[PDB]
Amino acid sequence: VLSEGEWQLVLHVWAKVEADVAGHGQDILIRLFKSHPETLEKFDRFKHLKTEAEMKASEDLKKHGVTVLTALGAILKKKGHHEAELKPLAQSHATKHKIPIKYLEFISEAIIHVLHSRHPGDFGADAQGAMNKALELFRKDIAAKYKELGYQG
Ligand code: HEM
Repeated sequence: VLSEGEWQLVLHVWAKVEADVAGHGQDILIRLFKSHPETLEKFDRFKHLKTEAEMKASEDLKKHGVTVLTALGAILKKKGHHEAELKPLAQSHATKHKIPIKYLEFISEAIIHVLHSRHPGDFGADAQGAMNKALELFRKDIAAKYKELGYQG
């Protein structure tokens, strides 16, 4: 678990993301899709995309990015008390979307990359560590629901 001081560093860095949710969301998805191409194949909605230029021009992609980051931001602000908001996402991703837990690890690495590139010399190592912990908490809990259903993969 995180300490109050660590949760503060997490929510403080999330304030930068909320200033431009659509922007940070577009950068995250593209970094994920370009770095791990297998993840894009999981989206029937976006699989027609082939180049970064095409991904950059898609308004629908940004629309879903905002949907995703909005849901994530709501979870982080619960400071660990996310049981209710994590259940439906675990059910939908494990059984309907067929998303491996490993992909959750990928998306977590994409967030740290975006924050550093977009905020040069403004994303501290202390904050990076706090964000790491919050994301690992989220993952551990997700995997617990996945295992229950019979997935966890
Ligand atoms: C921080 C990570 C994640 C969050 C908070 C998140 C959140 C969401 C939300 C809110 C939706 C909307 C309704 C639903 O639950 O089905 C959704 C849909 C979906 N998610 Fe995620 N997701 C995450 C990671 C992933 C990853 C890693 C993949 C794939 C590699 C993925 C694939 C999908 C797909 C395929 C859908 C439906 C897209 C569509 O056709 O509209 N998600 N996700």
